[PDB]
Amino acid sequence: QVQLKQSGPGLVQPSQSLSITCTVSGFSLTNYGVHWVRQSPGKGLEWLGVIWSGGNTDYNTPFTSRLSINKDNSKSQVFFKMNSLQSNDTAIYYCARALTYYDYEFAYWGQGTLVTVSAASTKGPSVFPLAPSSGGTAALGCLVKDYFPEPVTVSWNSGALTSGVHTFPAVLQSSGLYSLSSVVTVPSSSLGTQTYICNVNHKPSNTKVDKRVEPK
Amino acid sequence: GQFDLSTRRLKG
Amino acid sequence: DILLTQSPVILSVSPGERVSFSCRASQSIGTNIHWYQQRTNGSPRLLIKYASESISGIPSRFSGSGSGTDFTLSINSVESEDIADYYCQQNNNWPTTFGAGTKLELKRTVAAPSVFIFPPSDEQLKSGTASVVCLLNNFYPREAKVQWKVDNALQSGNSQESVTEQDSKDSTYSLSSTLTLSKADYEKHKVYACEVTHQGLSSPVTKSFNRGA
Repeated sequence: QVQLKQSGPGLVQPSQSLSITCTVSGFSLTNYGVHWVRQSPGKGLEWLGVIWSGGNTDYNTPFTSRLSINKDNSKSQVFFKMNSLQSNDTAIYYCARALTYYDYEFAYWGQGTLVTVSAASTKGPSVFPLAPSSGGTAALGCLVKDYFPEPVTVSWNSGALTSGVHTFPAVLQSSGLYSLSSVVTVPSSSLGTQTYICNVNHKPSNTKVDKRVEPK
Repeated sequence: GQFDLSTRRLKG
Repeated sequence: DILLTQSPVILSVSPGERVSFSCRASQSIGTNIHWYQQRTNGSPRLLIKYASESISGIPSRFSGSGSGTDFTLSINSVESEDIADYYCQQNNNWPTTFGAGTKLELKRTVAAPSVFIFPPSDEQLKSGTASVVCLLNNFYPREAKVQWKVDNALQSGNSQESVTEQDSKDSTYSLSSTLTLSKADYEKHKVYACEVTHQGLSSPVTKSFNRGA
């Protein structure tokens, strides 16, 4: 069907430029316009601009100077580029398509790209087990500690395990590095029969870790 | 009232 | 630019009840308004187009009405899966603008948390830091107290809490309190306990371990 997939999340140094690629499928870029929207803590949902079927571009007023949108119809790719980023440009960026070729009712969205504007350095996380040791139900999880920037993705058993999974929001430590736990409750009788692995992925540092969690 | 990047939800 | 004002900031209802979301415009925009849903860690989902028109795949319990400056999104019977934020968008006037959004919370019966405590792993101790974790699982309402004690010494300032958004199935919350100590400090003590206080508990619940069993 109709899909929009964006490039991975990333760190951007202050005053530097942001670059996101939207790869679409289920339709041709020559038939539909592609819009760009961001979502920030300070401004909320904000329409940035659009590239139309014929290649024309419109940019929202406060972005006309630092925004630039190009595309490759053959490769089905839209290229987003914004210059001289500051702290308040930290947001989640989306590419989106409307219901019809000329409109603005955004029926299809990309998964979003979390952009962090910071001078700090990218750092992969360390993953430690939360080993189980009430009433036939045991709890276990993974501690994902000391990474930057957000986000990190955690799944269980390659996606096969979802029931009872809680992945907590990341919290900022005094070191300026993030940390989170991801838990899951399982039958205790399965602890000897089943294997439980948290699949941790930190795209910005290309850190990819599978952590096996066993009772101590 | 503000958008939280960590959860993509409104918080305060 | 058209200013879109959504009210209230937060809406709290029970399942089965009705709910209206208000979106007011700084000037007339006819019926050029669209509505969106945003679930936890998700992208916006188009609910209604042009004030009242239906969208493919959206449950019939969603509907919209209004024209001019006053618009309303409605859910005739809320389900737990409706837990999300809701935004409005105008496109009568360039550039298109969005409202600040309304949060939808669900009420439910009181549910006491299940508490679990996790000692630091031997793998972590090699780095010179100890993270003790306390898990409060599937509870309601959101308010909870976690009190850390190390050899009856009250811990303060050295813990952090994180709370999930409401679950889409049982409408509950889960909490994690993480106590962070140096390896030296952790090895210098024995009894580690977290005491949990919640409305669903008639008494504070304590989960403890002794270092190295």
